[PDB]
Amino acid sequence: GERVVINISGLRFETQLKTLCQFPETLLGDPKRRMRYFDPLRNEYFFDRNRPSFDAILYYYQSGGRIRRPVNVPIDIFSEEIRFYQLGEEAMEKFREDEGFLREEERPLPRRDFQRQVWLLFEYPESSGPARGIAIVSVLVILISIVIFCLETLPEFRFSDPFFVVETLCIIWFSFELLVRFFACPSKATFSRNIMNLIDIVAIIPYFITLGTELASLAILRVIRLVRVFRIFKLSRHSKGLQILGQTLKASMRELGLLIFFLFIGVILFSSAVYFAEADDPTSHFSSIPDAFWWAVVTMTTVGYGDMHPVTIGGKIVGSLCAIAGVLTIALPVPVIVSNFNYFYHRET
Amino acid sequence: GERVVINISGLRFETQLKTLCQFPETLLGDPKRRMRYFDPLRNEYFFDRNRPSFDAILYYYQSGGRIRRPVNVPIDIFSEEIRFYQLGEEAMEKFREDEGFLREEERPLPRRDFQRQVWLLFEYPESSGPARGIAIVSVLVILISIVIFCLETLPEFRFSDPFFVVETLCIIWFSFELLVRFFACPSKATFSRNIMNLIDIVAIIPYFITLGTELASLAILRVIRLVRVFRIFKLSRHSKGLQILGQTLKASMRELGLLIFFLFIGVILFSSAVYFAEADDPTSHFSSIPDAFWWAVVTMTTVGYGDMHPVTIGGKIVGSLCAIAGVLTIALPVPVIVSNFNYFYHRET
Amino acid sequence: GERVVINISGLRFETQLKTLCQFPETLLGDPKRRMRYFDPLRNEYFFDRNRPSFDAILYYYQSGGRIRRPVNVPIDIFSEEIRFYQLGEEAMEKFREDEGFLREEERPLPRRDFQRQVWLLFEYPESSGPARGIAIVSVLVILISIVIFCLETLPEFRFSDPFFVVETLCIIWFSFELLVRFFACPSKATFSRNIMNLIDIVAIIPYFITLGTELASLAILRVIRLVRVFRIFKLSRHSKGLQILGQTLKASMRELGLLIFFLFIGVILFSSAVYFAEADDPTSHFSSIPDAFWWAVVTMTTVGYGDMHPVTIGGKIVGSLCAIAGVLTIALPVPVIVSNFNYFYHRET
Amino acid sequence: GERVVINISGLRFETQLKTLCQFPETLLGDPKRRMRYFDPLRNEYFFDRNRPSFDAILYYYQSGGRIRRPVNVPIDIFSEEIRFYQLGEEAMEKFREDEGFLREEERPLPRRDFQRQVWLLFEYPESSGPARGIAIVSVLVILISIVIFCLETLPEFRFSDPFFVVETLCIIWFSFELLVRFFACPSKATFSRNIMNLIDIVAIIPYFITLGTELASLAILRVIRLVRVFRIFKLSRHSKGLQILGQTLKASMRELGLLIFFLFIGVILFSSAVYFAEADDPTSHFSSIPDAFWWAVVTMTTVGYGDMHPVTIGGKIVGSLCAIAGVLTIALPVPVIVSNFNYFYHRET
Ligand SMILES: [K+]
Ligand SMILES: [K+]
Ligand SMILES: [K+]
Ligand SMILES: [K+]
Repeated sequence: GERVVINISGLRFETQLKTLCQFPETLLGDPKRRMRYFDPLRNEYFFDRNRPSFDAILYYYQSGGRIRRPVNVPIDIFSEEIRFYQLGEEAMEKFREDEGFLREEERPLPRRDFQRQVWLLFEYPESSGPARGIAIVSVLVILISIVIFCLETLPEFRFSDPFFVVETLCIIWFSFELLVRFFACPSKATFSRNIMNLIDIVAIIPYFITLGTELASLAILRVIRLVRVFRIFKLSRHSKGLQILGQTLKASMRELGLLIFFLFIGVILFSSAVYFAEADDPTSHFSSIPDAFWWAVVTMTTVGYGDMHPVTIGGKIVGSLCAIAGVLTIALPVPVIVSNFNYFYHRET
Repeated sequence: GERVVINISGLRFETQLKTLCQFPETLLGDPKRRMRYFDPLRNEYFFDRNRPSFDAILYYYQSGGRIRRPVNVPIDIFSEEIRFYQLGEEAMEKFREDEGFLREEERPLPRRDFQRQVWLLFEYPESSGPARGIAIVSVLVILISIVIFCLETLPEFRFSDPFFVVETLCIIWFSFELLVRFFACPSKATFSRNIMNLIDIVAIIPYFITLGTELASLAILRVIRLVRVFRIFKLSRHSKGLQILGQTLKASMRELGLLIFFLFIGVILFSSAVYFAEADDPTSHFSSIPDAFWWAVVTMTTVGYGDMHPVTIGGKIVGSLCAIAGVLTIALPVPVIVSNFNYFYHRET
Repeated sequence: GERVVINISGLRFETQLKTLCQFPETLLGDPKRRMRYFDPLRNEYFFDRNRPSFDAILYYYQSGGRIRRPVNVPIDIFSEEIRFYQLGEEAMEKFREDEGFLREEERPLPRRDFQRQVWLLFEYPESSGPARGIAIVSVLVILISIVIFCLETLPEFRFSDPFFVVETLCIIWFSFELLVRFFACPSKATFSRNIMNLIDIVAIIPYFITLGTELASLAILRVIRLVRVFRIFKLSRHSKGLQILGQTLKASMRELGLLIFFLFIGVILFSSAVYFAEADDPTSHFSSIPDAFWWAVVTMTTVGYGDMHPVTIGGKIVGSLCAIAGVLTIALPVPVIVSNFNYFYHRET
Repeated sequence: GERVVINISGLRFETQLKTLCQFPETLLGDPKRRMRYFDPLRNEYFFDRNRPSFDAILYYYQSGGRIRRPVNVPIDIFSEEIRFYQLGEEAMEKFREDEGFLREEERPLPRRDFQRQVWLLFEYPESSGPARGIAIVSVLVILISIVIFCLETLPEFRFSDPFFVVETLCIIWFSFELLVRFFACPSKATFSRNIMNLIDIVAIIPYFITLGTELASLAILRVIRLVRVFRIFKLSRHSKGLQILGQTLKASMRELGLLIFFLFIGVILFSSAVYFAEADDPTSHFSSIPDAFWWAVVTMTTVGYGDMHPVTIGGKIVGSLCAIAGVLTIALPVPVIVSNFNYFYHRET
């Protein structure tokens, strides 16, 4: 009913009393808090603050709580000017969600102290000196493990085996680390759904199941042997770029389906267009359409080994079209992935 | 003649009566609708609304209907503030056309009910459960058809033929689907000009004409056989990225002419510059200028099979220039295509 | 001395009389032109125009002539609002130079009429029907000429020669066209400095000098023969993308020097780093540092023919570094070239 | 206590006296300087200046010194309007640091004159004609030196050696130049920490140590011989793009660690996934996991020599995945490097 004139260094704003009456916990809400700024001479609440930012605040008061930072007032000034009018931590968290970078999560510390000290030791390498010692010994053990996996397959080589002893030491360290992390955890229920620990479990299961099978088929001699390579992803816990890549390959999971689907269409199109072109030629490298898949996938991605290439004046035309088509399809859903990685990289820094 | 002062929370706007008299169906147009906001004390129409957005509204009233959203007021607030002053659905559709994303099309439903129910069943997979069942069976039939086209050409293989029986089943399903879509259509005239149905017709004509020719030349044994591959594009009806790609390759049809023309110039330039360089050498792979086309098109697009490469200290210079020139020409009209795909992808989402 | 209050729909602007007295040919300059807008009631020049645009106009009046379009008011409104206050064609051309797209050039027409009619016939294909006929016959003659240059070098082939007769016809057409363009020109002095005509001269000189030499050395049998290929650039007069490419490769002539210099450094670095690595090996493909240039330039540009590749566990490391280095150097000065092409392409459209 | 109304051409700003009293050396600070603008009629300090820029100035006066250029007022106007109110060189340097391009460094000239003249002669080629003569002779000597390093290793060739005499002349010139730069320097302490002189020292040490060893092992016959190539980086002193590249490869040193780490993960993943796939095949090119590193690094970077490629229907699948994975990883940290180069290139121009 009563009009409140708010003189932001000359810029007058007029509002109804009810519009401020929405929030009785803000600076303009309580009559007593704002009464010091009242000037009897012109009956206007004199402020000397930033001008282009009070408009957003007033719209907040006039919209029930919505806050939109105008692009004119930079982030710092608008932060200072949302603090001054003391809209509250709720409004500030709302503005944080609107602008992005929602760093409102807090890592929960174990209930007791001893277990919490274990946690701060094994996790958060920067917490303590011994913590960073542990977190560097557990990256040297991983590098030793990778070297012993890659070096065990040499032709000169392939339980007195030194490589077996090194692998057993690596698994013992992995087990000890995982046991400390699971037992001394704040909650097993939250621990269970965590990729960085499912990886640590998957990188140790093959060794245990191998010992069980040997102590007591072709699947457990090739698939398990390959699964043993997942210890390369345990190098994500002690690294930062890898977590960014994992979050990128999780956010942009549809623009990888597009890349694979576009490749699958361009292979079935150009391989079938180059086989039917070489059909009469007796010198052709392509015996059938499913044979030219290996040519289309190394032409569209512009690798081009040269082991299989077209050999008629009609397969050369299709292989001129295939390179341009591969450039167009594999570079139409990659920039989306690169923009999502750029966002997931510059948010943290 | 009379000046109307409009106090947008202190920000006064003064306008002539004639300027509001243009539109007698808006909030400020009818005197009775706006009379509730009139304040006798200062003779100004008091509003408590968003300030930076009323300027665009006033310019609308002062320009005969033109609307331009100022970049200061975000889309949501400006939408709320074009609703409040009730400019009309016409102005709102105009603002939608100005900002982009013209989602004003409505799918026409068949006149009757039974035919409309058929339509909602075969089209719009999300409409009904059986609708999504049909729309997934018709993607499995397509995948079976592609597998039978790609697998019929194996050397071990090439009407008791199992592959013929599978292909006949696929064509019968395609025919049944197309017949349901054409008969139970809202309008055959609008149905005719639709790419996604011309594709469905082109992917079934070769089978019918083959049966006709066999039941009763070299063209119908190679060109038709190749045309049978167009069933890979029937996988666009049951997919979303493919429609985006088709619209991209339709919007940016000049920046593909540029890519093909730039390739055609760089081939005729560098192949003719590498043949004349290898002319005296007896070991050269290039016998003539039209022979070095197959080297220039696999060098400029940076595939490089190695089957044909230069062999003098003067063809090696031209093959050092060719790679850099191919990078420069094929990556000068591709970013336009990628920006048009980015627009056609982020409009829908 | 006297303050002029200018009420832009409530937004008052106050200025000195001297500030408007700078320009006695504008709307606010002449007292008689602006006197109709004077309102005796409040003594303020009432306007109902766009508000956010009059600030730029007032700054123009207060800065001696400088004009800067504020990013708030779109181009169309600001154009309308620079027309209304009738700042002049001079100010409008200044604003055109500030915003870009300086389309103020006008093609000069020949002094007389007959010669001007010839010009409108041979140039400006869209001017007349016969003009477009000529401009399409002169693109078919060019394509015939390219085909006869590329097809004369076939092994089966290489003055009763049909190819000679076709080439003579092409040169006769080129000569006739060039003669019409030079004679019936507005100015030979301006005609001389024009690339698109220097190209037309260079594509015809080799034929004349060949006839002179044959009618009456090794240089005139290879270099001139290669120079004959410049008729591919005569296809720029009858094309639009090619002119954009030529202007791109003229504007960004320093970011090609960077590409060539970066390649020249990475070749001299990695070829010298891979030769010294393979020195003891007897199976190496690299005999000397200037021999590994042909490997470094097909690795850094990621073509990779495979004709020359490293063969020790120390040349394989350098060839792992070479691919990543080539990606980093040849893709550090290419995006500048692509942005200059994007500007030179979207300016015209 | 007293309110100062500042009429920026109608736009009134009201401020406390204390807010201007912060800075007693600015235009509004001293009462005498601002008294000429005081108007007794309305008691407001009349200015006719740019309107959208005075808000930033007022916020400067109200924030203790902080300055943020609003994006509405272009750089030129805001520069003019920070000069007018004479905020000071300190504020102007602060605004320069805020906007970027901190060109506040000044090259220190030697204390005396003769030594300063030497400096202006050897450095700053544009200072003097003889200076540019020296700075071009020292780029021809470098090019001669590179040619003699690259040409000494030819098979036909490998102290009467002409190549030795040319190399000795080059080193003598390098020594003379370095001696002049170090002796006639403003400060040896600042001279020591400078990359462009450490390079000049490293490109001359190998020759001196070679003469010492020969005048009076395998390391000094290969590693030193390779180190002799660092004279290619002495071509950075007499070039501008190279300094930009060096600053790019210094600023973005983490997004190269990402490229190398992503390559190291994708090699250990796909090489181990293609070796285990080819294990039973007797025709495989991969004998062990550390052997397939040379395939993964020439597939992921899409070079693809063809010397080693997969040969089973299970290694071909992994080599279809490897090309797409290499495109995704090596093009996820390259655009950061390219944006840092774009910044370091367009700052100087
Ligand atoms: K390649
Ligand atoms: K290749
Ligand atoms: K190759
Ligand atoms: K490539």
